[PDB]
Amino acid sequence: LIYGNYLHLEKVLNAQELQSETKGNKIHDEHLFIITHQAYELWFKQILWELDSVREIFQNGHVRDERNMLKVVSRMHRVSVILKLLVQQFSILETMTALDFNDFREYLSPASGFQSLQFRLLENKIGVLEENELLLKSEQEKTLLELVEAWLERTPGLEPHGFNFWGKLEKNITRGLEEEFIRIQAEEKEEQVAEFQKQKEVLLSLFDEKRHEHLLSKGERRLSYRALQGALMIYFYREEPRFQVPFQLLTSLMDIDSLMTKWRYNHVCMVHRMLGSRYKVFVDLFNLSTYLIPRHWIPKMNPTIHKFLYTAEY
Amino acid sequence: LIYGNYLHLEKVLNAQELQSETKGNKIHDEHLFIITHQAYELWFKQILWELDSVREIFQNGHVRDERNMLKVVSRMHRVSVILKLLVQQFSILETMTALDFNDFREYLFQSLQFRLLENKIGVLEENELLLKSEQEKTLLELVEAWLERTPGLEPHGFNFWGKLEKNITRGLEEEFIRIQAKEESEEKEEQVAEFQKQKEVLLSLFDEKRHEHLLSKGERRLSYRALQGALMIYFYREEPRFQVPFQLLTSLMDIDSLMTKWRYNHVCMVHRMLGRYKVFVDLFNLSTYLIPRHWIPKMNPTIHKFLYTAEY
Amino acid sequence: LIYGNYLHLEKVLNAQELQSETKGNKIHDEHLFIITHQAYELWFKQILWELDSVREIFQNGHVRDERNMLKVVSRMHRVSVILKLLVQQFSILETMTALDFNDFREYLSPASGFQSLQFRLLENKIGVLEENELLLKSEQEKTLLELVEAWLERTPGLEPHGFNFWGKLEKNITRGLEEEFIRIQAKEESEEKEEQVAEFQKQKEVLLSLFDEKRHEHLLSKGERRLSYRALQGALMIYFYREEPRFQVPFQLLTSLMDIDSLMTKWRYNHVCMVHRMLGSDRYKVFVDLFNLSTYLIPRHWIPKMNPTIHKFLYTAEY
Amino acid sequence: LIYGNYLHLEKVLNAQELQSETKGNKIHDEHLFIITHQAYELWFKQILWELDSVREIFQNGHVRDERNMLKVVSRMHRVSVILKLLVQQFSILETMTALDFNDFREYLSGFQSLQFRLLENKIGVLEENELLLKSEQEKTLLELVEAWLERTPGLEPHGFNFWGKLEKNITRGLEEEFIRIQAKEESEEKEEQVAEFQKQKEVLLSLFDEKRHEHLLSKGERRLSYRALQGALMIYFYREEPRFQVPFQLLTSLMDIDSLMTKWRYNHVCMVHRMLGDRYKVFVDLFNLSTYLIPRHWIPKMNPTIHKFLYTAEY
Ligand SMILES: CCOC(=O)c1c(OC)nc2n(c1=O)CCC[C@H]2N(C(=O)Nc1ccccc1C(C)C)[C@@H](C)c1ccccc1
Ligand SMILES: CCOC(=O)c1c(OC)nc2n(c1=O)CCC[C@H]2N(C(=O)Nc1ccccc1C(C)C)[C@@H](C)c1ccccc1
Ligand SMILES: CCOC(=O)c1c(OC)nc2n(c1=O)CCC[C@H]2N(C(=O)Nc1ccccc1C(C)C)[C@@H](C)c1ccccc1
Ligand SMILES: CCOC(=O)c1c(OC)nc2n(c1=O)CCC[C@H]2N(C(=O)Nc1ccccc1C(C)C)[C@@H](C)c1ccccc1
Ligand SMILES: C[C@](N)(Cc1c[nH]c2ccccc12)C(=O)O
Ligand SMILES: C[C@](N)(Cc1c[nH]c2ccccc12)C(=O)O
Ligand SMILES: C[C@](N)(Cc1c[nH]c2ccccc12)C(=O)O
Ligand SMILES: C[C@](N)(Cc1c[nH]c2ccccc12)C(=O)O
Repeated sequence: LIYGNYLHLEKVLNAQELQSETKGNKIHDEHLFIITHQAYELWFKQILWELDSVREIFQNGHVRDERNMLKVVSRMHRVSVILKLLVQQFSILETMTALDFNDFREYLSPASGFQSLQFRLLENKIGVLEENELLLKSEQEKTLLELVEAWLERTPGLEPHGFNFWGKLEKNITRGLEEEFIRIQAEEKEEQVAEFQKQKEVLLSLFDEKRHEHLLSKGERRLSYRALQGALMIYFYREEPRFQVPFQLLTSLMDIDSLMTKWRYNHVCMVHRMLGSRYKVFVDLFNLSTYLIPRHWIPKMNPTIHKFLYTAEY
Repeated sequence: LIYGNYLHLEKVLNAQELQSETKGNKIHDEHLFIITHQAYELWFKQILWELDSVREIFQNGHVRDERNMLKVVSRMHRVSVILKLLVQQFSILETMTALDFNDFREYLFQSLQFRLLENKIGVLEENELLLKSEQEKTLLELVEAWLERTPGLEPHGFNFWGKLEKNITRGLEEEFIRIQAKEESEEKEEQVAEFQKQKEVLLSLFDEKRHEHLLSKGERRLSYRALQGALMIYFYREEPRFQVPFQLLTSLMDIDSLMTKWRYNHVCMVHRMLGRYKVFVDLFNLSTYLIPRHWIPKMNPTIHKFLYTAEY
Repeated sequence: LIYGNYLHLEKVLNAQELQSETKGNKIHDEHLFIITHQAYELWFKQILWELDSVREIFQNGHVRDERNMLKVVSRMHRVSVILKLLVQQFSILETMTALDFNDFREYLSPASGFQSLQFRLLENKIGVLEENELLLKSEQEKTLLELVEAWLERTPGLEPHGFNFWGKLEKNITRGLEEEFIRIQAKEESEEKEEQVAEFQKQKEVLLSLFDEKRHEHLLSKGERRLSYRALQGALMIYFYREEPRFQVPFQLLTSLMDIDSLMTKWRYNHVCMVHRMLGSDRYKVFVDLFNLSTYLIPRHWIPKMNPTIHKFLYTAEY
Repeated sequence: LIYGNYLHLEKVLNAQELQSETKGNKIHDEHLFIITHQAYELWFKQILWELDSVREIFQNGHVRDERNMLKVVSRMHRVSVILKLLVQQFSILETMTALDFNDFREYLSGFQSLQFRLLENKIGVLEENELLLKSEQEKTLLELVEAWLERTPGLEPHGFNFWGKLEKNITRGLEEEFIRIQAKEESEEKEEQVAEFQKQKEVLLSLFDEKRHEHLLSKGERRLSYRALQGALMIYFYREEPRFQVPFQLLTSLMDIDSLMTKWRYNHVCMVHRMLGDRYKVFVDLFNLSTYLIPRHWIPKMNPTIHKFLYTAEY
């Protein structure tokens, strides 16, 4: 095979038509503007390729066979590696001064008229709240959030008739807080009762299903109450073999959120720089990470009974 | 204008034909392999765009009007910023394990744009483009000609090389006297060797015949007069006329460091999947010349107006 | 000299006292937390070293000798290189999970009680709106913004008796806009003509606002402007004539100043995210005027032309 | 607690004594030189902190309880993340021109980093001297990883017998290839594929020559033992099987650390030459096993009804 024919460089390297050169006088920096956007769109296509493949593994049921956890986590890690390079790619646009941009700015019609289809498809496919047919599919089809929520709802250890994680956790937090109240009641004392009455209210709020449902309606929550429990199960028992790679998956999901927001931040700054001057899908994963529960209150697991913690399924 | 029509996304986003999917069974990682190479080639086209424009400014004589120094230095800096991102772009190929590569390896070269870039900088139908890059004036040759016209070299005027030679000679004689006076010791017996080595190196700078010999052996690239112009820019870099030209010599060295770092990363990735060439060596060499700042010939503002007066 | 003695490694490498190990049981990740903060503080000390030296060059008058422009621009570039590494340094804290942080979180007393003195000194020295004595000096002494403002007020070409840049610019913008109004009113009464009069009446109001000194003074009181009206003109002079030899390196300095603002804000953004991640969840731009002047839609053909036979200042440097 | 007291900023921020300012006239860039080296040394201390903790987990036997695999892999990943930042930290020294360095070069006389040497020794690269003697004598990360690879499940000849099954499959697969090639008509493609086969066969069959591996280990060309080599290759081919997913990430981390240490060494040599005018790869065996052209259909198949070790963890 010929290198250029394999990469279809006759299409890729023949798609740089300068609008300044077309509509009048050529402006040198417009070529940088065109290539940078083409480079972003090539990487958006790759991020969609990796995202749809991971979505397929969940949707078609392959994620149930736990041999595919390495491939899901690996591909989610690749998405964040690509996103890290896209955040670094802003440094190239920084080399184009605002004064030079205003030279070719006239040939770019209204700026509030350009919108990336692939970026919108990517946001929709993750779960952010002819070309229109593709957009209608991205909004209708199962998002990476919905597919991760369904999988979190099936987390081992949640079943009330088995391990009953939420029941044990609630009882342990209640019994642990009673010991704390006793220890405190036995200026420093008057201040520690306020620090306790605040920690108690926060910890017990986790067991209020009606408050979670209210927050889901207000847009402050995305995951269902059962998916929230499955994620918290993976968090506290992350060292247990069955939850080690699933813990890396929850981490990757949060990383992709941090990087998409960091990219969005960089983008807004570049837009405000050239034209003159919430989005976290996995907020629940960030929120569960910020729960002050002592490791000694986490329900202890018996290896003689709870074989699920160290036995994998296909 | 429509965004996708402006970027010609109908060509760009419809050029990913997987050879595994075509010749049999689709291998997922092959899409990453295709996009990464297409991304490199888009940036190679940009580096050639910036390089040819800078080359044009020198070749057509616009570089003589010093208003274009900001544009040359700015564009050379941009090339290094793109090269920095291309070195980082190797991390994406690293996400493809060697074992996954062997799955699509059965269905699988030389980059024309990379070769055109190397040729255009001065590294020692598609073939017509290659023949032009080898024949046309390189960025090194164009920079050499411009360095040959550096103000202050003229023997009838500032005579930089004459003043510098006398100052280095008189300064080294003081050093020999200062060392031979020190008491016979281990420090004195060692500093005579450190002096006889520094003297041989410093005085070699004024041997034009040795420079010409080294140019033939490939050890030097710039002419003896271009070498003097570059060293003039180095020592008088704080003088207004040489501030932006100093940044240009720095950018040229940066591009060499980054091309070599890219080449290093490339070789490692090739050896990972399938189991010197510094154009501006003279700019690196002149940066490593141990000359005390008090030996640099001083310049009088009443006589040497060239140091603070620009030309168009 | 001995390597460790030169770097004072007996002080540097003997300053890692884990509070978890001290007050109870050792938590491994607390060492990463301590070293990362010590690394940030070493770079903050370096940024203050470079910043104070640049501030000294302006304040002591050395910036008047234009041989020091390469050294000012070089050091401002270094500050942004250090800041870029500090933004990348957040990736190391990302390696510490929130769950691991909660293990040593108890030994760190109230978080709303820790404050970096050096970060505050750095913000004050740039111009962001015994240890307290150092802070009092940073707030009282001349900021990098005030020192850059004074230098911008002396930009060649502003003098009304000489080049008179603001006068020429105002006349050219006024005469150019009148031709635009005539060109638009000549076009046949259509949807394109009725829409271009709105695009013109908006561009005219924006362009002519640049010559309203009373509006600039009003915006300076509201905090929307930082530079004086004359410093604003000096910066715009450097912008339009940036290719002229005398303004090439000063243009790079205005660019560095804006870069430092973008990077300080990008660092602040990264910091807030890391704080919200571990403890549960244009104002700070000193050089806003430099960003604003970059966004002024003036056609290059309206920029007052310069005669080399008369305007020798554009290509002749001063000491 | 006070922020500066917690970080001991009275030691950290009061350790910058410029030798140019001390021995005569202050050279501004010397402060950058001192802080950059102090920043490297702070990160070297952190890399040693993470490395010793991982080494302890192996040496004291905690690595046998597989609940600690997340903590080993996580910490090895952290070392690479710090090393990535140290490679980026060279860009700061690049802001100091060679000409500016020669201004303070006279006050610097030869120096050697003890922590860098301790780090190289602790990974397994082939009063302060007491610390160096301990790093050379104590078990390296390579030796501790080798011992753990020697106990990889599936190697046991009485059980799964990975090496036996693999050898038979490679032998039978190569015979099919020889037959398939010799059948092809005498052509330029046929005359070239016999050379490509005789080279691939010699390479693949060399993997089962224990005497050649022992000889290469003595010549320094190999680091891991023959059994550790088999355990690593077992983790490679069965990386998708639950028990080998996290151990595969560990072998990847170990190779990453080698790639990054080499990239750091490259950057260092360039910066040294700029201011003053497979050998070091500890895990060469992990890189070598990654470059073994074996078709996935020749990998011995595993039965879940019999081979419960692939999906059952141990404590
Ligand atoms: C949040 C997803 O962003 C979009 O869908 C989007 C968009 O799509 C191509 N184009 C733009 N905006 C957008 O919100 C804001 C006005 C500016 C415009 N541009 C961008 O930002 N390009 C841009 C810049 C940096 C990084 C990435 C992009 C694109 C790919 C989003 C270019 C097209 C432009 C700049 C200046 C004048 C005229 C056009
Ligand atoms: C010094 C200029 O390099 C070349 O001209 C060149 C080249 O051009 C496209 N392609 C290759 N080599 C080369 O020397 C060496 C063998 C490997 C091959 N590949 C590369 O390296 N791609 C590559 C990798 C990383 C970064 C950049 C490239 C290309 C763009 C040079 C891809 C095509 C490949 C990989 C594996 C199997 C088959 C093909
Ligand atoms: C805008 C300037 O920032 C400060 O002056 C400042 C500060 O100074 C040391 N320390 C903190 N905050 C601050 O606003 C917010 C609460 C958290 C706290 N921490 C930080 O952010 N460290 C931090 C993190 C990343 C990067 C840099 C820093 C410091 C050097 C600012 C550490 C001390 C911490 C974390 C968690 C619990 C307890 C303490
Ligand atoms: C392979 C492990 O390297 C060393 O142990 C080592 C060393 O230790 C501190 N110092 C040096 N060399 C070394 O081989 C080579 C000569 C140069 C010297 N320097 C360095 O490289 N610093 C350096 C530079 C960049 C990154 C890291 C370092 C140190 C921390 C290794 C500084 C001390 C220096 C520069 C110029 C003149 C005098 C001294
Ligand atoms: C067999 C299973 N993979 C079980 C499962 C569901 N959610 C999980 C989270 C972590 C670990 C396992 C699970 C499945 O039902 O998909
Ligand atoms: C007028 C001029 N630009 C002079 C020139 C040549 N080489 C230089 C190096 C540095 C500074 C100036 C020059 C020219 O002849 O091109
Ligand atoms: C001699 C001078 N450096 C002139 C000056 C002031 N501001 C400037 C801006 C750009 C260029 C020059 C200046 C001085 O008075 O400081
Ligand atoms: C119980 C065990 N961790 C078994 C073991 C050894 N090496 C391994 C490699 C991959 C997976 C498991 C192992 C041990 O003996 O340490």
